[PDB]
Order: sequence, then C-alpha cells, then structure tokens
Amino acid sequence: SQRWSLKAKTVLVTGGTKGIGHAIVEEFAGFGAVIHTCARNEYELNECLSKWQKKGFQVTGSVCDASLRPEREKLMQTVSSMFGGKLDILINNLGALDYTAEDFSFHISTNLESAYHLSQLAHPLLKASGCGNIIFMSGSIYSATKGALNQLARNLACEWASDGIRANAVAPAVIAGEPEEVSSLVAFLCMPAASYITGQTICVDGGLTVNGFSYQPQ
Amino acid sequence: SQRWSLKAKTVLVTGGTKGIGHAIVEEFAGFGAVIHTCARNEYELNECLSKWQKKGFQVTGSVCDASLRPEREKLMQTVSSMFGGKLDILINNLGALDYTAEDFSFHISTNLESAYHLSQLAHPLLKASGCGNIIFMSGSIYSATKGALNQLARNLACEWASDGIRANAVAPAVIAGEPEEVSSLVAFLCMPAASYITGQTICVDGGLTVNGFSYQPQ
Amino acid sequence: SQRWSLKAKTVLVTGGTKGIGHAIVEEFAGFGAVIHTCARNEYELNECLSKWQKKGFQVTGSVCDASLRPEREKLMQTVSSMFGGKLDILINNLGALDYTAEDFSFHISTNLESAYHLSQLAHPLLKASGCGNIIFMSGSIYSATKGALNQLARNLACEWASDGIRANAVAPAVIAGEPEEVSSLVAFLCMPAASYITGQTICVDGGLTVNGFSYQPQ
Amino acid sequence: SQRWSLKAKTVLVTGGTKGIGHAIVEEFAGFGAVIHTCARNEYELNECLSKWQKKGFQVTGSVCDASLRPEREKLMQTVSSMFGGKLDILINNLGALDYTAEDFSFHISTNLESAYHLSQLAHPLLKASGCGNIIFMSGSIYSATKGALNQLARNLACEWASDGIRANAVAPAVIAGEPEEVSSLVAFLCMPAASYITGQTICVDGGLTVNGFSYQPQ
Repeated sequence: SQRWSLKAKTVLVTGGTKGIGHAIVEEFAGFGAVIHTCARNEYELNECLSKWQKKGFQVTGSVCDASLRPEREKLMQTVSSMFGGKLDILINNLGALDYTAEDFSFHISTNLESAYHLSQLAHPLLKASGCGNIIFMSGSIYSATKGALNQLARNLACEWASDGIRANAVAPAVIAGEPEEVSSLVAFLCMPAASYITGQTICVDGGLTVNGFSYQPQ
Repeated sequence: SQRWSLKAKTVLVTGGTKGIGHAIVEEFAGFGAVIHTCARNEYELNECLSKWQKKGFQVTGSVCDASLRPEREKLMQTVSSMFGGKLDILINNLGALDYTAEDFSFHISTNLESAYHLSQLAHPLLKASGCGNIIFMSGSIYSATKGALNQLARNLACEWASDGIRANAVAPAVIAGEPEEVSSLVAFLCMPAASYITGQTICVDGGLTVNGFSYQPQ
Repeated sequence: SQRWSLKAKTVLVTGGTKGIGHAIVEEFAGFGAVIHTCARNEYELNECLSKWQKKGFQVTGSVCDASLRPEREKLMQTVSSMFGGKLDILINNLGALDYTAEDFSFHISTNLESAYHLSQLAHPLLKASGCGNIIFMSGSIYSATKGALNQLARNLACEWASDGIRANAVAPAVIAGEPEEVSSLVAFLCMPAASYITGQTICVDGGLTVNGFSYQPQ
Repeated sequence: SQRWSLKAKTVLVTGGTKGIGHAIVEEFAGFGAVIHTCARNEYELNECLSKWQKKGFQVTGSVCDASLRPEREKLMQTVSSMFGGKLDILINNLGALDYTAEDFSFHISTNLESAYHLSQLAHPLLKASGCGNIIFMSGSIYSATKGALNQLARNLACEWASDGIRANAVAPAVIAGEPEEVSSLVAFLCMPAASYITGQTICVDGGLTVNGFSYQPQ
C-alpha cells in the first residue's frame, strides 16, 4: 500500500538513457514516479524521453555532462525549480592498449568526485523532502571504484540520518536474468517500506562455493 | 505488478505468533499470501489466527515444537498436503546466572539443526514450486548463531540454485522504527522481482562512524 | 629480540600429534617454547613426544578426549600444576553416505562447546600470565564452523582484553606450500610483538579475481 | 631462523622520516635489513639518516616528492641502481574550513595513483628478487582511501603471484600501545615465513562489542 508506494516521488537519475540508469528510470516510472534524468547526447535523451511518454511515464531531462562541476550545479538547479526545492530520491548512477596510472586515478576519482558533489548539491532538496533517499549504483578500475563508493555511502549514511537522509550502495552481479534487473532492488530501497534501511552495500552476485566454502565479491 | 506480487504464494513461517514471525505473517498476509504457521502454545496460535481472519488474512496453523525432529516432520507433512506438495516460501524464523558451555552449544546448534532440517523437509515442495525461496531470520549466543546461519544460508544458495531455490539471511538491527519492520525486506526478497537475489546476509542496522570511519555488525 | 621471543612461554595445544596442531607444536618448539599437548591415542602421543625430544623440543602431553567435559577439566588441571597456575598461550585446535542434521549440528556445536569451555578453563592461567593469548585454529560443516568460531573469537576478545587476554582466529587456505605453514602466523600472533593484535579472523587463502574483481572466503 | 630473517633484504619505504614510515624503517633496520627511503624535506631526511647510522642501521635516502610522476620514476631508478636491479620489499606508505569535492577526489585519487604507479615502477625489481613483497600502509577521506587501496591490493595480489609477488594492505587502529607498533606486522608479512600470505587487508583495531555483538572497521 502506501508503504510500498513511490507514487509522485520526485527522482533524479543520472545517465538515464542506457544500461542500469535506463532500467532504473523504467522501474521508478513503472511505479508512477516523477523522474528527471540527464545525458550528454541530446538526441539519445529526446529519443528515450519520447519512447517513455508513449508509455505513460512522466520523465523530463536535460543535457548535462555530469563530469563537469558547472554542469552538476546547473542540473541540480534545474531539478530544484521543477520539483519545488524538494527531492525525494537521488540515484547516483556512474558511467563506464591498457589503462595507465593517470587514467586509473582519473576515472576512480572523477567517479567519486561527481558522486560526492551531486550528493551535496542535492542535500537541501533531499532534507526538505522529509524522507530523503540516495543510492550509489556502480575490472581493476571498477573494483577500486566499488571499495571507494561503499565507504562514502556508509559515511554519508552515518552523517545525514538526522536530516532523514538514508544512503545505500548497490552493485550489479559479477557472475549471474539481465543485470539491469537490479533496478527493482533500487526501487524497494527507496520505498517508505525500507525507511530503516541505510548504510547497506549490496552486490546481487550469483555467488559461489568451493568444496562447500562460500566465496563472494568484496 | 506481477513482479511485485505475492498473491496466492504459499508460505511456511515458524514461530508466527510473536515478534518477527508475527510481523512476517502480517506482512505476507497484507500482500494476500496464503500462510501456514506454527507455535507450541495452541492458545496463542488460535488467538493469533482469530485476530488474523478478522482482518481478511488467510492463515492456518499447527501446534509444533520446531525443536523436535518428529514435530518438524509432522509440520512439513501438514504443509505439503494443504499446499498440494508445492511450497513457494520458507521463513526459518528461529526462537529466542549466566549461560554455560553446554547451554551455549545447545542453543546455537539446536537453532542450526532445526533450520537445516526444516530446509531439507521443505526442499521437494520448494523445488516443485518452480520459484522456491528460503530466508533465515535470526549477545554472545546470538552473534555466534548469526555467523553460523549466514554460512549455511550462503552454502545452500550455492547448492539449490539449479532447482530454482534461492536462499538469503536477514538480521534485525543491533542499533536503531520497530525492529519488526524488517518484515518488508523479508517480503521483497521473496518476490519474483527479487528472483536474482540469493546468498545475501543482510543486517538492517543503524550503523555508525567514528571520526569518519564506518563500523557495522559482522 | 625480546619482542619477537616466545622463549619459555608456556603453551597448551590441543590435538598436537597431527596436521596443523603438530605443525604448531613444531613452530612454537622451534622458538624454544614450553608446550603441553594432548591426544586420544596414547601411542601417537608418546610417538610424537619421542621424536620431539630428539630434536631438543620441550613438550609434554596427556591422553585427553577434548570432546568430553571431565577430560577438558582434567587436561587444564594438568596444565596449571605443571606451569604453576599461569598459561601464556592457548591454541584451540579443533579436530576434523552424507551427513545428516543431527550430525551437522552435533559436529558444529561440539567444536564450539569444546573451544568455548577450554577457553574458560584456561582463563585464570591466562590472566595470571599477564600477557594471555588465545587462537582458535579451525565443506558445509567447516564453513558454518568458521562463522561460528569467528564470532566467538571476536566476542571473547571484546570481553577479556582488560585481563590482558587477546584472542584471534586463524583459518587454513581454501585454495593455495603446505597448509600447515600457517603455523608461523599462529606463532607471530602470540608474540609480544603482536600484543596489540586481537579480534582478528584471518584466512590465509590464495584468493582470486574474476575479470578483475576480487573474491575470497567468508 | 632463515624463515624469520629479513637480513640483507632490500627495502623501499616511502615517507620514512615520520609516523608509520619511520617506525617501519626502524623495524626493518632492527632486523638488519637494507633500506632506501625518501622525503620532500632534505633536512628531515639527513636528520633521520644521521640518527639511524648512529644506531647501526643501514639506510640511504633521497629527496623525492612521491606525488610527482618524474619524482617516482627517479626514485625507482635510484633504487634499482643501488640494489642491482632487484628489490625484495616495497612499502607503499601514503602521506596524510572543510574539504571540498575537488580536494576529496584529489587526495583519494592522488594517493591511489602514487601507490599504483610506484608498484609498477618496482615490479621488475620485485619480480627479479624472486620473493617480491608489497604492502600498502594507509575520517571520510581516509575511509574511502582504505576501501580503494584494499581493492587494488587484492587485485594486484591476484595478478602478480606467478612472478612471485605478494601484496597485502595494513591499516592502523581506529580505536586502541603506539599506532606505530603495527610496524612489526608489516615486517612479519614480508618475511619468508609469511610467503603464503597475500591479498590480506588487515586493520589492527581494538574492536568492540555491543550487548555481545561484534563491531569493527570496514
């Protein structure tokens, strides 16, 4: 019922034109939520937005390069004015002949910075919502990214709970049915029915055992 | 929709007259699921069953001492015949001047045995369901119990997946709104929408940080 | 130097005639420590004791069935009187057509009880030592055992630190050079040089990565 | 004996003039190891080097700004030529009105880059040693750093084992006797006696329990 309802909940999802982000927009839109998304390619955006309205989904978007400071500030200003200064959900969806050290550090930090900054640009809207929710949805490079994001997630959760802001991190499977099916866990975590769930770092992996001993991603 | 529907799903919940078990029966019954539960006290059972039918909940029960082998075998026989040899959900809900070694080992093992045996007595019904789901819902004594159950949970999940049987473990908060609110996570995990989620050991704790460093239950 | 010296440190090691226990006796004896061990087979004991004295190792032993209460009480009485009521180290080394529920619960609990009880029978000697050290050295059955012991280990460590008693758990590799080489980690953990190390649950596994993502035993 | 000997083992320790690094140089030098260290302040270096030679410690150093690419390349060239192209140990010791996003991402990534690059600049010397060893020794900012480094550590360990290169990460206590006492664990991990230990992420924390439930840093 009302506990499992996302109806009319305002959602900001970054990178909503593909992969997990697109699946997350669909999932939330399936629950009749109001979503704003973004993408660098204005053609793919309008392209996804079109297909969405033809499904009864209420989604708006903007051409933002989430890797740029002024872009993240503009995006959040566009979100506040359209949601009336209040934001219920924030889905920090990070984007995707061998990588060097500079590239390794550039990609891992850029991801963390973008995520850490967007969370700060959204705080006021989230806190004003009364039931704020944040979810960080994101080898070699990836793994180190995971470890980095899991910590930030749990750190924030241990810092904004009084403002009523919960934060959790979700990771796709490493071993398996689509990996994009994880969108339903993302949705549930943001439901009022999951208000007590915060600081969780969940990876929906197939998991495995050896001779009877468990083994899973870290 | 159908992905988040538990409608007409058959559920066996042990210890459903109190605490978490009672909350789990309510949660599943709220979703219009068909549940069978048990309890040693036939008065508390009929007492809970009465209040339930007056709420439109479809729950049946039996007086079982889940700590006794013949009782667990009788309980499962009562479940099969009433659900037609098929069982969708199994909620292994364990029950609750200082404890000695014998008592320490007696309580931790008794809990594990009961849970491990009930899972085996239910396998055929679960497998026959096509979408089997098991969830193990359960200081000093408790902690060691947790560690024990988490392993069994992940072990089974790494063993019955081919039969379509998923298994997860859920723990109540150590630090916080009722702890019984965790029933909604229990319900979601059993939904078709969460079919890809298995081998998870989740403790919905308030969590905490020190000087900025995270800290959570193990 | 003195920080990495185990010289004249009294050690109780259960099951010291084979596998890890025998390796642990050798390791500590290599550091010139005074050890007392036990075994059900009095022939294998005298057999190992003989070979040891011919190596300059100072080890004594007794025929104890560590699975029996009166045996554990007798063993510890034999240890106190020979070490003068003080014990520096305690190595809880647990011992090793498909297992049933009763056997599953009987083996996991028996292991935990024996370990939990021996730790209590040794407390006074450990505390009196001033620098007490305990290490719990121990599929399906095993994994659940691990989870159980890891918790007890960390629980005790969080309870006897004021008496100067540290406690850690060590597990052999699941995937690799002998697994018995872990005896050196066991020795180091008990050194004064490792006095600040407690509550650790270490499994020296070969570990592995998939497509770049880490994976290890739980 | 030889298994626990670090005698004549060549060691590169970054930031060896203070805190943990200085303690690590002392620990290894106590075992009569040959160490090369670095520091931005040439006065503090010569200052520490002086006090060291007056203790019989064999340590050399260079003024390197480990945060600069050309500096890390120069440092490693200075190490190879003095150790004859072979390096046994590599201790990646990272260095230390509220931080912003750019600073947050700049510090976490800079630390990871420096560590990831130094490991690559040392590989050939390590591999040529035959028994290569690497140890990464390193709120809010720190925690995320930890998560990042733990992953890289385990990733590398899962990549250079065939070359005989082991890698582990060690973290100081969050809650307690000096935190610099962890230098002995660092030394042990690099000993031949610990050749089978790799992929470990150890934090020597005091740990704690609540009502009997364990709780530790992640």
